[PDB]
Amino acid sequence: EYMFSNKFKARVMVSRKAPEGVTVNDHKEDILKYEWFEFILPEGNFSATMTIDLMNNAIIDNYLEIGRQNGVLESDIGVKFDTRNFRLGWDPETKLIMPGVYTYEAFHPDIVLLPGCGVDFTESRLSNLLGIRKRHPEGFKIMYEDLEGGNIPALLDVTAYEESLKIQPLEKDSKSRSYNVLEDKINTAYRSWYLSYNYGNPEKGIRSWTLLTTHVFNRFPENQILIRPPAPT
Amino acid sequence: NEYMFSNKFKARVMVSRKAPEGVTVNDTYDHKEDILKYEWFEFILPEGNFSATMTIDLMNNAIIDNYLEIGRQNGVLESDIGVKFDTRNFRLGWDPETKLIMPGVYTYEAFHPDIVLLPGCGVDFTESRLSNLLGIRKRHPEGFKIMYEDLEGGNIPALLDVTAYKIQPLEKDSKSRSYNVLEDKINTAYRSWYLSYNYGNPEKGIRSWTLLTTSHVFNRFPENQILIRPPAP
Amino acid sequence: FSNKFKARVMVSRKAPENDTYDHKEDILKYEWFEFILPEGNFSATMTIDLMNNAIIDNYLEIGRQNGVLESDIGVKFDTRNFRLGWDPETKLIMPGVYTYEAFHPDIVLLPGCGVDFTESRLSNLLGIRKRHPFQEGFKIMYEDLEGGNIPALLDVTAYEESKLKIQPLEKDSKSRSYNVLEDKINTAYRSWYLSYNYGNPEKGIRSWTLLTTSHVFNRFPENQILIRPPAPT
Amino acid sequence: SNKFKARVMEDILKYEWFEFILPEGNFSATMTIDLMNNAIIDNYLEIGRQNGVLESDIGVKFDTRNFRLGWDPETKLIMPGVYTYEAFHPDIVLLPGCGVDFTESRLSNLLGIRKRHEGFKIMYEDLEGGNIPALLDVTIQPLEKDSKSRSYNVLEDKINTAYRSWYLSYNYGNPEKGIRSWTLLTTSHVFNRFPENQILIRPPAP
Amino acid sequence: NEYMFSNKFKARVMVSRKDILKYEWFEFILPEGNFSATMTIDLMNNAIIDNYLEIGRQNGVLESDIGVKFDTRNFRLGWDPETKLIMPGVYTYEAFHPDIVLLPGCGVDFTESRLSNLLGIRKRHPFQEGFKIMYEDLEGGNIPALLDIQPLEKDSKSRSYNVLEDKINTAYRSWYLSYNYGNPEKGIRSWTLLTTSHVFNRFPENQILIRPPAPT
Ligand SMILES: [Zn+2]
Repeated sequence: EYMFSNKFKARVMVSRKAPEGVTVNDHKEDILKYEWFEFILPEGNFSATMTIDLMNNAIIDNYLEIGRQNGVLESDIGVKFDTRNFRLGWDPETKLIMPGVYTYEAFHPDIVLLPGCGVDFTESRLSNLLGIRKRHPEGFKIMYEDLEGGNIPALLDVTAYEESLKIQPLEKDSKSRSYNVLEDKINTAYRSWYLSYNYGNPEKGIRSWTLLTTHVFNRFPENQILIRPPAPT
Repeated sequence: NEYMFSNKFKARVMVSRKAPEGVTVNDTYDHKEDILKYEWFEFILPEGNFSATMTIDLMNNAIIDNYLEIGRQNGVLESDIGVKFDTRNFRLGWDPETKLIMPGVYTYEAFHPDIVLLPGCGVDFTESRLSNLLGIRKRHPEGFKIMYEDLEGGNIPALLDVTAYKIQPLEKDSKSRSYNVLEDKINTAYRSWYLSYNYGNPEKGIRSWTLLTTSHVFNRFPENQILIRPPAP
Repeated sequence: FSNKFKARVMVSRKAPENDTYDHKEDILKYEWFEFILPEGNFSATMTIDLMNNAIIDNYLEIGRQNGVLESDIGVKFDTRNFRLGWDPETKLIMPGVYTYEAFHPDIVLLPGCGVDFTESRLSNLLGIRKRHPFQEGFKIMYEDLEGGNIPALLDVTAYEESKLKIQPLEKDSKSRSYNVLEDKINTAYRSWYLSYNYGNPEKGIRSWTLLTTSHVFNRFPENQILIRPPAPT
Repeated sequence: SNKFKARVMEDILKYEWFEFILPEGNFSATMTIDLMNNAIIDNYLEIGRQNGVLESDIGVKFDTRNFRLGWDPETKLIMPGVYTYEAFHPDIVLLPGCGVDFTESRLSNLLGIRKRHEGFKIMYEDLEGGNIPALLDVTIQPLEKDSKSRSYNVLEDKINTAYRSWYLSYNYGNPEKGIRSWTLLTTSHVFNRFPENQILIRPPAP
Repeated sequence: NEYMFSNKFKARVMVSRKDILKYEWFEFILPEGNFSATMTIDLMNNAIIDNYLEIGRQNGVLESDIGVKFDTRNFRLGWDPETKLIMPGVYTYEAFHPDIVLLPGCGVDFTESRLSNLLGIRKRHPFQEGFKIMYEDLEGGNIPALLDIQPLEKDSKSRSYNVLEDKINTAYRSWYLSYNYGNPEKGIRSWTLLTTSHVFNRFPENQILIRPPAPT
């Protein structure tokens, strides 16, 4: 009867420590622990942008009670709801985002994930408001492993290319938050459902079983991944 | 009657605030011993078809006009008004460790019309249709009075003293108006219907018998974060 | 001609028939005219600008050349709720200016003036109607708006430097008389909206009228009564 | 096809009729008015300007203002010195010898100007009583020229202007002898080449 | 069919520049979604440029020789019948109707595409089973050159505007100009119909390649 309506579940990072014996040296922390939680939003009829802001606020509210106090970093959040088309300013030769910033235009609500994380909309109605549905329907869980081909490309170090030409990716933000650039030095550890749906394998990736359909809310103004998503105009 | 005035509501507010009829009041007399007297009134708004924001403005202006007539001349402070209609989701920027609103100000975004109350106060919508315009209805319908004791778990958290960030709450606004911080110095005496509905006990709080649905003279306290003019949707 | 209204306005201000003469004995004459607006399908707020322009066009044609002042216009259509900002103890508009928010189209009148909507459809567009079809004809005169006197504004420059000199403002910036009366709280201006809402509910203008839903246009930007009415939204 | 026909042009004055063509599309009233003025000016820049006609004798303009708004009954002029820049209804402004013809056009029905009936031709002689009052030189005499020395076409008596407008003759002309007897008012920078001329300024948008 | 990309089109652009120039057809695919005409035009231009950044650019083709641009402006608005140039010096920045701008050797094909309906460009006759719009079909739709009495031959960043002989018109042709100003019974108007409908601004100084204006 009188239960909660705007709700979803997700798997986030809870702990980030060293091996049981290791002690801080002169990395950061190697052992990572993840756990499922149920996130509850305040009731009401919200738009997609307002729902996305509240969903991100629930993820960060979890990070502030169990995690920040257990060693996890802001660069390890691992679940974010966005609206951008990453890799928009992508260059085929340098394989980096040349403008140095992801295009700040709203295209379609999105799910950005880090390794070991995911979301589950089996008992939720927010997937429909976000226009992300199951193509053929029991169970709706989108994990990091299901988003093959949807890796977010790394941004160019524009401060560096303008020191001469040195093309290199940007490894940290203004406040020294890791952008999670990988060994290939072209891609980022973040994966997004929108990139895997449009740029992944059309008959084997996330598109084969999903369907695209029709300030406290900006705690990381410097981080290009955690920035507040743009609103549709 | 065709002259019923239509836009009206009843509420209980503070009338007096007089130190006990006694002997002395040194510079070390606890003003928690101040005797507080309350009374019921019927408030009438001008006739017209107003939006929810304009209705909230006129409902708040009716509360203040009563304070200017009776309470102001009987020792009641502007920090003891006791009935305010808002649209914000207080405790948005709340931190589970410090237990304070870290931005120092409540998030100035409109979510849903809200009723904020101080101890001894309340509103009554038994003979009024303004609650339907405010999207606050009875779940199981004879009588609709929402009092301070009915908003358990909806206490508004205290704001962080950002000019001194130490980790203490702000206890006065810029014009030296008491924010009504309590013992433990994390929460405030103000309770809100929206908080008790969403963050209170689901089966014992205000949510069990009220329902959330869809529906400068107006800024006399620009300095005070509690009595500030509500944001517009 | 579709849009047209009738109104009684002042036509002459002259002595009965030395700087010792008191101009409270000036002979004042009023006359009925029919004011016609350009044709079209206008909004209420655009209609109000045209109806006031018709009043001024008559003042420039006869009244101005016959000794009447801009303080004696006597018919103005507004949208404000005057006496918002009224204080129950000082009985003045403490902000020193009337609230510039549109509430409902209003009729403001001076002694001896009035408006007649017997052969006019503008009263329906302005949301002002007769409550019963007992007698044909629709005329609202200054004598019917008892209890709808517009309170006077506070002399803020005297109240602010006193620190208390709580006295009404008796003239505007360009030295236009606000027509303040004895007791120095109220004004000779009356409004239908104030008498409708704040007058006697069973004997005032409410008993036979009904409220329903709805720079040449700013020739007196300094005068708080003749200022261009605010637009909705 | 969105088209219409109109008549357009130191001492002698020539006049000639033409057919003006608009680019195809479904446009609003403001964009339609801008295209029709550009079609008039485009005709002046080819046949006319090179033949001794001045920018003070264009003769056809589509506006939205209510000229004579700031009119004073004593001076018989527009005291603000500028016409009120508010949109009231799309209008047709004409000079002597000019006119517009909507006999094959559907653009008048979009501008809310229809015949109560045929054929629909509106000439300067049909707008009797719709003369635009002259502005006031603010320094009691009418302003005779614009900032760039463009004649406002002031007439004798120094109160009225040679420009006539359909809206003024419809609302302030004779109700049973003017343009109102057979027309009806209904509901609906390349486009600003004369910023100084109060008559030729880009019409305001609703 | 179910997983087929919906927002796609085919076009012929420049691939090699070494002068003899070579062109080839490609199929451009847009991200899925229901986008407006304004937002779709930005994605179609990004697909053309993304192809230039891959095939081309490495082979000597210039940003002057891009050759497929989707616009919304009415070029030749500020055109003068005597000087035959755009006297304001810039094309009018008002949105009229989505448009196709082409250079010699280029073209677009909407035979297997639903984007022509969203761009308000339809076939006037179901007689035709294909819908290809080439540079040779836009006769009379040359975009006039800008003034400064001489035409502007390069952009602000030294990009050739591709001004031609006679120094009045440009090598760029547009469907909207050929539709409204070309031969009514011989140009593109005879078999097409006009109907109702930063990474997106990589050439801010180029008047031809500037981001198209948005309606209203
Ligand atoms: Zn009755």
